[PDB]
Amino acid sequence: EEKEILWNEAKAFIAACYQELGKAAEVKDRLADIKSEIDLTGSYVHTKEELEHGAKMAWRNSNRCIGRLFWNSLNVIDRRDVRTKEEVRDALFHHIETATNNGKIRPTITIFPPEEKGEKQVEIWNHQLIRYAGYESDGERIGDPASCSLTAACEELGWRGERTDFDLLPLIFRMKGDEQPVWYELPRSLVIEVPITHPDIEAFSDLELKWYGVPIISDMKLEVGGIHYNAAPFNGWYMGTEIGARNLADEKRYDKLKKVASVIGIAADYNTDLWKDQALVELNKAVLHSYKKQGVSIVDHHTAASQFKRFEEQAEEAGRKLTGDWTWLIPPISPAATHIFHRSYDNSIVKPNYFYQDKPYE
Amino acid sequence: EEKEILWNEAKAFIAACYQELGKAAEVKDRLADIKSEIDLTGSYVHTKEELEHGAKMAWRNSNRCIGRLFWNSLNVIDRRDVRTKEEVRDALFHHIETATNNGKIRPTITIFPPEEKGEKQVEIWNHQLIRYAGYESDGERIGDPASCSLTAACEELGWRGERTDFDLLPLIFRMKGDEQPVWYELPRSLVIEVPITHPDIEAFSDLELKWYGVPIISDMKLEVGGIHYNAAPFNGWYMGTEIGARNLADEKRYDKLKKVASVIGIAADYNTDLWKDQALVELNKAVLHSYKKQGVSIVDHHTAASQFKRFEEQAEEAGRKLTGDWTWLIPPISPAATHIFHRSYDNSIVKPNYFYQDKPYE
Ligand code: HEM
Ligand code: HEM
Ligand SMILES: Nc1ccc2ccc(CNCCc3cccc(F)c3)cc2n1
Ligand SMILES: Nc1ccc2ccc(CNCCc3cccc(F)c3)cc2n1
Ligand SMILES: C[C@H](O)[C@H](O)[C@H]1CNc2nc(N)[nH]c(=O)c2N1
Ligand SMILES: C[C@H](O)[C@H](O)[C@H]1CNc2nc(N)[nH]c(=O)c2N1
Ligand SMILES: [Cl-]
Ligand SMILES: [Cl-]
Repeated sequence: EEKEILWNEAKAFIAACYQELGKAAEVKDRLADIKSEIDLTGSYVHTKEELEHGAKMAWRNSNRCIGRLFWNSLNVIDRRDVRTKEEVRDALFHHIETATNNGKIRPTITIFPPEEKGEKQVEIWNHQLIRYAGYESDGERIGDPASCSLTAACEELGWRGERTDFDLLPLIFRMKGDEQPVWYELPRSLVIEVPITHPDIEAFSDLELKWYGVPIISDMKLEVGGIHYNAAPFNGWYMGTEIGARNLADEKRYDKLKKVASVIGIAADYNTDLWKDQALVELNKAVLHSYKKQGVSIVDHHTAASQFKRFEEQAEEAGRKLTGDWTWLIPPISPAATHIFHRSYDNSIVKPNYFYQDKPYE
Repeated sequence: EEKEILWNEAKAFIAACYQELGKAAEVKDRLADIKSEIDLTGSYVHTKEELEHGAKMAWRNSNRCIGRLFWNSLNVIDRRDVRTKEEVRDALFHHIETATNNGKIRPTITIFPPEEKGEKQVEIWNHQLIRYAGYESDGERIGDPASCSLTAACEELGWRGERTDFDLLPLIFRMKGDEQPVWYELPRSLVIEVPITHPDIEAFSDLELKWYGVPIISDMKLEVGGIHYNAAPFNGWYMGTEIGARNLADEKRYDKLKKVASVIGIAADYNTDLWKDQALVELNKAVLHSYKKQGVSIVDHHTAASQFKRFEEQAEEAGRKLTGDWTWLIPPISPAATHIFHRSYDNSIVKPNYFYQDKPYE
């Protein structure tokens, strides 16, 4: 059954991929080669062209992603050759460097060897390569609550955080054959951070807020033609609301809205004053302003939605079905000011794609 | 088949309704009476108790409604007795008066005779009893674009609007047996309107914005135990975002955001300035402030969401399933600041309920 599942996905993917690459005539010979290889070995190996286009298709098919217009310019790094933890570490370090690109962020994915018999070759524990630690003890809350369980797992392994609100978590990953993951402190020279200031309100810097420049998601599985790349970190650049409306705003995250209201000089006493809404707007203006000022790529939600409209238009004229998750595509502020809010989307799952997978801690 | 459909819904409704009213023992005798009546007449007549509780249940089951906490205090007016257009007119006038209640809005429904053989007894053309007209000709846009087709239909019938941006549409409805609806101008003494001013920004009154006090939805069908009340206008009070984030903000409605930005003294040139977001917040603060100042009931979206949380809690402890439409329950501004955004809802349709129906014009 596993072999049949693999072969079916392989047939679907190779046909579609080669059609898009104008290589339709080669499909017949390639599929035969694949069928023999699966019969012989239980699996098959993608060509570099297949892997690159597959990672791109998977981004294109990500229903929840508003940034899909740029799917075809994804920078794919093939690291199926790594065998050692030093190599994995250095590949991760390299990804941070090349994706960051001095602030001019390059959308990038680094692809590690895939699962064999469902057996992982490399197992990355980080949610993102750059992420802040979180602590909770005796009612005391420090840093990012969403990082509490990973932080606790790191500290089991001999890591110790400084317990600022912005401790950088180490890289942590496990190799096939090892019972325990290893961890490495991030070289600070690789990590760009942005202090949050406001264009008009000088007092905003009193909050001493900051965020990291590049979100590099490292815990999703890339699936391409029935091959499972559980370890394949990728990045784009941030949409501002991700930071200003969620990471810094949510009560279960950094929960900064009351403090924002105070520094912008409004009362936080009455729902009818819409103080949360006003605070959200100013914090979000601050985030966009700060990233731009530092020369780190970012997009606002209006521009992002305009790009997504073009993605919809592009899909139609290319004759491809559009899929999307309305509930995630709408931005968490002024959603009705975007075209997204006013239409619907088919939420069917199409492969290649990126998928959630179980945490190895917890 | 129609009779079977009716009887099945009747059985389901009477059982549930009488359970809730502690009248479970009476179900057996009532259902027999109903079965005979359907056999004899093709239909059945609700008791006053059944009708009142049915209209309440239908509100409770409205998946898209954030205001459901107060479902049980709905004021039900039984007008199944009306036979003439003067009576219908006067009932509609009465509803406006009693619901308005000098600004202290009473949630109210007036129920007219139901469809017979799918044959309407009274057919109301208005979307709401109080609503502004809309005009479009030679590129010239006046009033509410969403009212353009009804406005045009009214003007076919000899009505003429003054062509201000806030012309009150007349009541328009058709009686069984008539080929044409009749229309009646609304007495202005019945209609409360609210001028939009801002608490801090004096210039806001330069926009000369206003809205009506009470939204009285008059084009949905109430269904109760297989009986179709196509004519049954109802009202609550507004949630502020309905006016400030949609009616006055949408590009296809009054489209006021650029003008709002100008009077609050910000540029409307760059997406990254989040000028639409800031304008939306101030316009919405203005709406809430204005209604409160005039003594007309209104709720903000934060308070409304807090009430809805209590509705969820109430449903659970009463042992009732909760149903909801996430995409409509989230407010169109700062949705992630409400608990609604962070959970999911079962969107199953449960009866009694309110339903859309085809427009008799267009
Ligand atoms: C280039 C800039 C990009 C922008 C501005 C962008 C924007 C976004 C945003 C705002 C989200 C919602 C995230 C959340 O609320 O947690 C998202 C989700 C997502 N994006 Fe993108 N994205 C970009 C690039 C990429 C790239 C390069 C990939 C992969 C190759 C990708 C795949 C996804 C996926 C899989 C999700 C869903 C994650 C989940 O379900 O939790 N995006 N994107
Ligand atoms: C008491 C104050 C009330 C508030 C604050 C409230 C709030 C809301 C809001 C904000 C909407 C969304 C409307 C839109 O975006 O177009 C809504 C929808 C709805 N409400 Fe309520 N509501 C209230 C009372 C009522 C009453 C009295 C009924 C009927 C008895 C009702 C039934 C509905 C229905 C059926 C919808 C869906 C309409 C549609 O699909 O277009 N509500 N409510
Ligand atoms: N700009 C982008 C691009 C791709 C992304 C892909 C994934 C994500 C994060 N999605 C999950 C966020 C999350 C999940 C669970 C807990 C939590 F705190 C936060 C953000 C992205 N941002
Ligand atoms: N406060 C309330 C309560 C109940 C409501 C019930 C219905 C509505 C309106 N829902 C449809 C609005 C609409 C539909 C179609 C076109 C349009 F311009 C506007 C608003 C309500 N507001
Ligand atoms: C938190 C919960 O999953 C919620 O229903 C969804 C709604 N839509 C979202 N949309 C985005 N972009 N990101 C999110 O985290 C969520 N959360
Ligand atoms: C306009 C379109 O129907 C859109 O998908 C929905 C989204 N959610 C909504 N929610 C509310 N409360 N009201 C609306 O008109 C809409 N519009
Ligand atoms: Cl993030
Ligand atoms: Cl309305």
